[PDB]
Amino acid sequence: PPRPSSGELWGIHLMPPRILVECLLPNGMIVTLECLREATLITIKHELFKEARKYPLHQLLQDESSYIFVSVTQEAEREEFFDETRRLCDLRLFQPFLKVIEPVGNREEKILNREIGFAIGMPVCEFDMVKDPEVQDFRRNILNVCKEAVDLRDLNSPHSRAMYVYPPNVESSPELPKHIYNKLDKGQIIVVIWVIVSPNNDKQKYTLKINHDCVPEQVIAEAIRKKTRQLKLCVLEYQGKYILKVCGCDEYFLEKYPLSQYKYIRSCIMLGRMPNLMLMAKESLYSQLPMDCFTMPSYSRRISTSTKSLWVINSALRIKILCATYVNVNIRDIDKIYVRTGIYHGGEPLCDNVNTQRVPCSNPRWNEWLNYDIYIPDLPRAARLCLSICSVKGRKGAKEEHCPLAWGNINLFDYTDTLVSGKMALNLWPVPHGLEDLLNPIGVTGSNPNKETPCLELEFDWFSSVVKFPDMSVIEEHANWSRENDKEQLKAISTRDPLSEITEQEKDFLWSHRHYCVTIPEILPKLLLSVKWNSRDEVAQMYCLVKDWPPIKPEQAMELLDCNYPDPMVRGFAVRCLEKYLTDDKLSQYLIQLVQVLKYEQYLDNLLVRFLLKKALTNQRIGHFFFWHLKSEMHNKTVSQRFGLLLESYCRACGMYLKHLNRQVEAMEKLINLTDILKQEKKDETQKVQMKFLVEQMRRPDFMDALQGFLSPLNPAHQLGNLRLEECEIMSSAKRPLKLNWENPDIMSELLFQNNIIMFKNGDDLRQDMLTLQIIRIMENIWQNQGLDLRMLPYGCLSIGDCVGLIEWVRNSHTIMQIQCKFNSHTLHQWLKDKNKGEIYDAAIDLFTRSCAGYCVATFILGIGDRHNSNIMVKDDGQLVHIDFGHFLDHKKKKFGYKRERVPFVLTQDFLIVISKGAQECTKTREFERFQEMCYKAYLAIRQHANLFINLFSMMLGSGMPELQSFDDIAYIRKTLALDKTEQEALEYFMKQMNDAHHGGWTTKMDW
Amino acid sequence: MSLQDAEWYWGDISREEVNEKLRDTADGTFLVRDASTGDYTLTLRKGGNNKLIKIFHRDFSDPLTFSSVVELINHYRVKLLYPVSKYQQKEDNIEAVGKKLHEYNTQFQEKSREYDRLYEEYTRTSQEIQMKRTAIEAFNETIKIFEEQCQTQERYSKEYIEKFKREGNEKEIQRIMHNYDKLKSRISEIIDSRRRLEEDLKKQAAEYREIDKRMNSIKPDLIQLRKTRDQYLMWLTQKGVRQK
Ligand SMILES: C[C@@H]1COCCN1c1cc(C2(S(=O)(=O)C3CC3)CC2)nc(-c2cccc3[nH]ccc23)n1
Repeated sequence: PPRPSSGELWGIHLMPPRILVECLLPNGMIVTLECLREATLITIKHELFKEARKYPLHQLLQDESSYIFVSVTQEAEREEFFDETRRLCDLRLFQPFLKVIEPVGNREEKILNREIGFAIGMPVCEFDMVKDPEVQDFRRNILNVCKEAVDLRDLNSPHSRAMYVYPPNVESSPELPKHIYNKLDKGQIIVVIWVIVSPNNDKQKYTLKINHDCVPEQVIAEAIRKKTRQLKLCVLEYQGKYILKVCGCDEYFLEKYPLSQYKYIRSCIMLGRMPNLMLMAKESLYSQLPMDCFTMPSYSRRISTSTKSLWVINSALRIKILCATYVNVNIRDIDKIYVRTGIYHGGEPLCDNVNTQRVPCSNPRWNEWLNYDIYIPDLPRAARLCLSICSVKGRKGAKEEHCPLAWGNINLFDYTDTLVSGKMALNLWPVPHGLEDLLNPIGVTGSNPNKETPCLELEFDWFSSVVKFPDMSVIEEHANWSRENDKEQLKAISTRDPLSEITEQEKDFLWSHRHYCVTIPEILPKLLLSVKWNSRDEVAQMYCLVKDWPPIKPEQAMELLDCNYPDPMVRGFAVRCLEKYLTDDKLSQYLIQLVQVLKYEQYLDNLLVRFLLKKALTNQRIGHFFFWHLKSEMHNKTVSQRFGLLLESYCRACGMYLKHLNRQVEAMEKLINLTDILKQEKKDETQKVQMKFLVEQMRRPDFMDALQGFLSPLNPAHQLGNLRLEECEIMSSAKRPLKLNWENPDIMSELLFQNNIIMFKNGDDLRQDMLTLQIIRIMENIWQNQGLDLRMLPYGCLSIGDCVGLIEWVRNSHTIMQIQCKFNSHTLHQWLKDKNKGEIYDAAIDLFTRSCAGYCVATFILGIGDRHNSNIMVKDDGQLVHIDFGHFLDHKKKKFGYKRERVPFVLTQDFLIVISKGAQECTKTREFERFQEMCYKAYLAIRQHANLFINLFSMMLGSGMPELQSFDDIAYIRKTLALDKTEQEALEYFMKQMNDAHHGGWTTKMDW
Repeated sequence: MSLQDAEWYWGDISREEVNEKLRDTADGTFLVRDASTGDYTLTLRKGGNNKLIKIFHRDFSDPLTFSSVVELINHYRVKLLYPVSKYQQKEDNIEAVGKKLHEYNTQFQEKSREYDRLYEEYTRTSQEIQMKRTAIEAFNETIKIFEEQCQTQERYSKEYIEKFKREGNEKEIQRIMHNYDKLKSRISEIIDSRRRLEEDLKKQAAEYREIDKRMNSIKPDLIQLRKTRDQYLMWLTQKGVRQK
């Protein structure tokens, strides 16, 4: 299983300096050897074989070089230690013992499987043991994807190798927003190209005035001409002899994209910063690239250890609820227990929910056939049985309270299209915190891997043979047998948001015009919801329409991947649209969501998992976050098998990136252990004492080996070099997070950042903050592409485990309370004046106002936790930074019942004084009127992209957040964005909300 | 046929408030409300789903043949069986309802704070039990290895015990059995450490069942407390001055 802690032994976080080790020799002798905690296996083995001669039967012992050590790990695995350079403290031993053996089997494969198992935090061997044929088929069948991706990486070597390691960090469109192009002088970019000149490594700069649309090759050309030159200058040989890099990080310009399409350059133009690039030779980069080789695993050499159609089964649906092993209820507090069941297609029942008879707590036995108001041939391919054991107590009037105790879901047809038959044993799961509904159709399918839980016995119908779902040819068969005011209505429905009410009339209307629908392909989600899924007649017809259906924009396709669209045909169409239109930029932008909808998939093998894994294996920037989003959820037993198997195939084919990921994983495990000591054994210790322990520990060779010289999990283009130990600190707060500082080891760090600063948090769940910051980045992107420079500065946040995460530390930021502490209301403005004296004042007030407008809109829309002088920070240059978002949507509605939309960010006089440049009567100024306009524009820009936000949130319902559990929870965004209103009424609503919150000041121009 | 004072007409209430009312209700359960956009939306419970049937007026269907809403609802009253009445069915004034609201809101926060505490214990205990099961599976593997070491020592020493007895080397014979004693006593320490963990896990498994029982006991009492609190709040909202 996965290790209980990050400790050096079981129930010992850190081994003492010297430790006694039991050494079980191959001649049956046991030797107790005292070892240093940081001693390597090479050392220990030599010291053991020396001591072994002072012991009986030493004549049976071969040479020390013919043996290796094996022991039991914290993962309960017996691991063979082929890498004898490893340190005792780094072994993850359960008890301090080592067994001497002779290395057997496939050495190369055992080593790789240990590397994979380490990255995933689970032993690869556990998968081999699994009885389920779906699992063993997944493990075997996924290798097609692995092979394919590795082949595409050596298709045009070393270029295709470099394109995998260093993918171009580009926007989705070459087209420039007008506010970006206006910052260009005649459409020309002033770029600084640097050269590291041999042998002394000297830096020579060349300022170039090139066109924004210059492909990287053209940028190299002008630098040649500005150095040599035309009088002897016709060298076209440089095209394939030079490549461009960004100074201070591992971002390369390896692809023919207009320079302006590269995010670093596009950002440089917008901020008016000079792009500092680095010219280097193609060879010096191509020589760094190892040849990545995929090996077919040993399990691919092995195999996995009467039939009727569904449509020829002339009977109704019925399930036999036998009994449940037990339930955890107080017999005096509850009256009776029953099994609530339902037949679902996504989150909608296909027929009414059927309950068993009520029985005593002590007697969970029913032996009851439950009848479903559904004809067996009418059961759709994605149909599921959702059930739960519920308790009931009727003590107040005729009113009775119904509470779920345990739930479970199962696919009625399996991955091979076989309908369920015979007796079935299901271990049920605990009810998710905050869920009050008696069923959990959003929840995962299958038995709880924990067997010390309520087990419900079931039994399905046996039709004397194997019932299999009809083939596509058979389905296409059944489908062959069944004006202007309508056209304006169809377009009107297609514009509406994903969660807008659709009346039965509109459903009958959409289904009637199902063939005209093709003219407006974006109505497909609305049409799929009009289909009667419990009718094989309409479904067969829908299957034929989707088969030829025109492709839609990925932002629309992503919806058909949420829990409301479970049909494999619908999902297949969606995956094809992404394969076609989804850019690597957008895949990177919505990766949190795409990984989340993998949990909604009925089966392990599906088109979504293949598409994602393919892209992860052909783009290392995608591969990095793909791994980190899956690894962070590995502690969660509802997905650990699915995510573990997918992580195994990723790690088997990612090549050299596994070594880099394993260094990140080990750096992270050392940090979890360190903070675990501070939270437990050293919890009741002073800062001075804790810091003394922290500096003494970090100074250890094993700690310095592991926490220096690896890539940042926040951005793999960022290198974490030496730890600046004198800048590292445990924070004064109760959580005790870590501020870690690393030198940027890049040759030209000074042109980007000299130090990389990260807050390491162990204890608080950072998934919600990670999502919130991702939503802000998306909002910031929409705004820029609509021409609004509301500088948000969304810093990095990444969840890496169970309440473990990393937050990028923003430099020269101070909370409004810090500023005020070292007062009147002008204190903030004064602080800003002092830090931006002279010419640079206008820009600082400008920056503070735009970032201020961006945050007013974003926090209002999302309904994040109320803002104050401690969760709002400001940079020296004016840039506002919000931290610690907490809850969002309507978290407060359940707690206080007060039904309304809040204004988390109410601008104080302190904030108004800043925007008004020190003026009296701040709301009257042209500064405040410009700020108001910024807000109005920002609000409408997001409202215009409502479908994207509703979709992004919809793709998270099965994540774990209690304010993001149902569709009725996304309803908040529908109120704040006023989607059931007009663009004018919505703007009036946003204005009234600001007015009521600020007590006047918010005006407008009706037409102006 | 008042059409405003009607029991199934709820007017200005959202789709979500309707979904809460029609949760787990029987086929035929219904209510009418003002549309989300005058216009009226009828919501009918059919097949475990809530169907939205829009009501049109110009003087539901192509020719609107019904004079008023009550006439349309009563005609169909797949049939409009159970109307959700606006009759929940205590205090006459505002000073009494407020004093009761404050009493319930106080109870609600104490129970909620207790539930949250219980949930942290539930989660901590679940994790600890998982940690112990992995540790027992690790002791199991450790014991196997140590036992295999006895088998190996036995397999080898038998031939040397004869070879030293015929040689009368009593000192070397004692060396081998001192090692075997060291090995067997270690297996005893590992076995008893596994034993102590098995009883620690047995106790903690029981402690989990008790936390689970307590939480299933308060979950419906907390839900009902919130429902009464939200009801007293709505009453106080209604029996007070209302405007923009
Ligand atoms: C790393 C970020 C950004 O750069 C500037 C600092 N900053 C802070 C700074 C702080 C402080 S602190 O350091 O005193 C305290 C942690 C010990 C209050 C001021 N909190 C957070 C924080 C806390 C909890 C959740 C979070 N989600 C996002 C940020 C964040 N972030």
